Amino acid sequence: IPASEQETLVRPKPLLLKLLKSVGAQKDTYTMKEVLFYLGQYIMTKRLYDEKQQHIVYCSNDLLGDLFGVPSFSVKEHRKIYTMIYRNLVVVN
Ligand SMILES: CC(C)(C)CN1C[C@@H](N)[C@H](c2cccc(Cl)c2)[C@]12C(=O)Nc1cc(Cl)ccc12
Repeated sequence: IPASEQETLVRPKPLLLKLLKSVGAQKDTYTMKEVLFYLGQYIMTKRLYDEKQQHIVYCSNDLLGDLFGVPSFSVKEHRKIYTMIYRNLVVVN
């Protein structure tokens, strides 16, 4: 994953915007850095992740599961996480 991906400007779709607004998000255009931070905050706030769980996020009965279309995912699979996030936004250029 190149460093530049973090600077990508994005407009989240309604479901993702709903999720972001729960952890402070105020805006309609974000950087991918912001989106990844607010998602991370959402995950740790809802205890969907822990280091004793083999690096897995459990989102089966949660908004995040509906957004991503999976009951769970590994935090090590970075490219797959970007793909899941991209289905819920539109890039700005
Ligand atoms: C899981 C937790 C430790 C709470 C947060 N992790 C730690 C980072 N290594 C990871 C991450 C950072 C940047 C890009 C990616 Cl692809 C993944 C990240 C994160 O910072 N945001 C975010 C969002 C989602 Cl949906 C999944 C995983 C993450």
